[PDB]
Amino acid sequence: MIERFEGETGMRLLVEALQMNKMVRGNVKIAQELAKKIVLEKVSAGDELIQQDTETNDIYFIISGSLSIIVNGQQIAIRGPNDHIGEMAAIQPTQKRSATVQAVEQCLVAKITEADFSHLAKNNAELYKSIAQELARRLQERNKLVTTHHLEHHHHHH
Amino acid sequence: MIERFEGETGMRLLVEALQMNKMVRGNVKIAQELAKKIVLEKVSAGDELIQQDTETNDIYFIISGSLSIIVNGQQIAIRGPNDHIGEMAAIQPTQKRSATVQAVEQCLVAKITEADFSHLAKNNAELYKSIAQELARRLQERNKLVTTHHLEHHHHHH
Ligand SMILES: O=c1ccn([C@@H]2O[C@@H]3COP(=O)(O)O[C@H]3[C@H]2O)c(=O)[nH]1
Repeated sequence: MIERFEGETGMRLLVEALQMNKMVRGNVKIAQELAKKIVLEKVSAGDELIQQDTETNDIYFIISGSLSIIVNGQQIAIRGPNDHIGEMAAIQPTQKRSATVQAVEQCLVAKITEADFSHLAKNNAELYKSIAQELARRLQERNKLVTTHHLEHHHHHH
Repeated sequence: MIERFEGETGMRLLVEALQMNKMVRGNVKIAQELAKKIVLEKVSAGDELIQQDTETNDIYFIISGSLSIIVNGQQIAIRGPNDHIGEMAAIQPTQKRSATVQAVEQCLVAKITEADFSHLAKNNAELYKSIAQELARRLQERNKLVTTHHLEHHHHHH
């Protein structure tokens, strides 16, 4: 789908794409500035765009496809069109990637570096706000009960 | 407690407890302005500062004491001094309280209205960034609980 979004002719639909992103929420100003600063990447199915406990700090705006969020071997969510990933490392200068993010399928993403993002968010506070809202949602979702497994051990030494 | 932080005499100790807040991160200008627009309240052991599915939207900076965070009858966290509460209902303005907040002992909290907080934060990007950062930290701790395998061992030796 890249070719639709590439170049000056692609900009009309690149800006609208980024307007639909949950972190942008329709703001043309942020979308236009974001459009100037992102780089388009395709992601192969099964690719780990982000790996847990690595020290990348890029943010990805998901235009197309979907990705597994995996912590310590277990999937805890999936993220699809108009979602974002990598914001947690981008707003915390000393935190490693909290999760592996793996393409369930072929995806198209807009990548922005921490340096370009922090410079934009500096004077577009509402990006920090909209990130907070997303993190609030992830926090408020399906707490359920963490199971304790009970084991009885009969130990024999040789 | 409240005596220490009230009036001109108290302002030095009030600003100091405020600039120590997880949301203020040592910034003096923000602490000084916060102080100008908070009301100190004593919260008593047992008193529900905030009730789940209620529609208050004040933010509280915890200066002294600690409080239970409760979702549908059962606790999920404790917030101590330098924490805050009610920050989500000043980030999602159309949303009821997500949790009850019951004081575990006598507390001194600083209450600011949504109106005053929003006005302050609007020209002070860092408050929204600070909120995002603490929500990211809390989601990290949750990723860890949810994906940690919890095991209860009973060992018999022969
Ligand atoms: O409950 C959730 C839902 C989504 N995520 C994402 O995993 C990403 C991993 O890298 P990061 O730490 O820079 O950013 C993270 C988030 O975007 C998560 O960690 N937990």
